Amino acid sequence: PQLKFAMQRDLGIFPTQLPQYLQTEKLARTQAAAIEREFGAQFAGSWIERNEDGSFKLVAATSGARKSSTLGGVEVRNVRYSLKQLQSAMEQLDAGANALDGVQSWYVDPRSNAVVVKVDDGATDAGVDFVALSGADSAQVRIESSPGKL
Amino acid sequence: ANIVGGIEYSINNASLCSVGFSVTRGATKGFVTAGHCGTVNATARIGGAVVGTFAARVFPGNDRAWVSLTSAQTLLPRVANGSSFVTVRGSTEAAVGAAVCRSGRTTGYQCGTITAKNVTANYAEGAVRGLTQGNACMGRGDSGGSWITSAGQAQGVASGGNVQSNGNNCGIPASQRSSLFERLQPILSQYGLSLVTG
Ligand SMILES: *S(=O)(=O)c1ccc(CCN)cc1
Repeated sequence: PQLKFAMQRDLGIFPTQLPQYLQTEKLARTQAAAIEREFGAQFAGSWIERNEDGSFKLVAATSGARKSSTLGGVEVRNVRYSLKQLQSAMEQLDAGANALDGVQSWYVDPRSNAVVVKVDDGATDAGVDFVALSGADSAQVRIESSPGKL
Repeated sequence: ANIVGGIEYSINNASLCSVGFSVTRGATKGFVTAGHCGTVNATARIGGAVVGTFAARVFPGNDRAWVSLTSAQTLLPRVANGSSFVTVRGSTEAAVGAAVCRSGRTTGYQCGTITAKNVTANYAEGAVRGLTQGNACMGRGDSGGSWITSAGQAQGVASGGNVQSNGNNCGIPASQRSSLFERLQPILSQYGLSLVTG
């Protein structure tokens, strides 16, 4: 009820769109492990995504050639790097920081098939030096400017 | 006092934070919140009255803590939302892209979606790993506050974010927000706590 207002106000989810969204949220939860099991070593993550028309969908990425899934309701997206590859780059970044003015945060981002390094507006250079010293493959990492400060 | 997620509490009469969730450790009452909110033994007050003390905390590295309360406190399975509240039904973690909302004494009840998991934040005090990022806005004071789904599944407690000079990131589009929270289950597991549900 009072949550519907917030959902419509902050997420643009109108009452009639609630059921389909909920069905997708549940599907993402119930099928997560099954999707990972199916894509094997080439698994590249899964997430709930909103379509331009307002509907929601479950997307699963793979670094393989697979173009479909045995489980229904799953859109397969072909990407370059596997989750394992991105996770390795992520660990390198953690290690680099463990031994960073301007760098806000970093994380594996399956939706963009890359490890994201957020930096304060105007600190991209700091992000560049960080990635370089970390020894992370620059092709697997993407620097993104972020307003404000952590 | 009534222990509800999202309400304000003070630490050592010096700083402010928001209650995460009512929990129990056997017969002991308590609530989880952010580690950066207080050091072990720090005194927690609600409405000016002492309600408990920080029993344990980890920050940086992680950003978690729980306050052991006096038997007089009233634990409720809720998270504040305006004049009403959201009932806490469980702690099932939602997927990336799932709609989630947070409650705190500064910005109140705000919603967005989970945008990333296992995030390492470069906080001034030191890095904190394993955080979840969402795009609901937040502000100074909301820290330690509840993050929960629409169906009442507790997700975690507010850890930090890219706030602006005004103290919050509600002034920028959700697409540019980095609102981070510490996952709930690892806190419950590390301290042997059970989430109060309804
Ligand atoms: S708290 O976890 O909500 C939070 C909010 C704002 C700050 C300042 C960040 N520069 C820290 C923590």
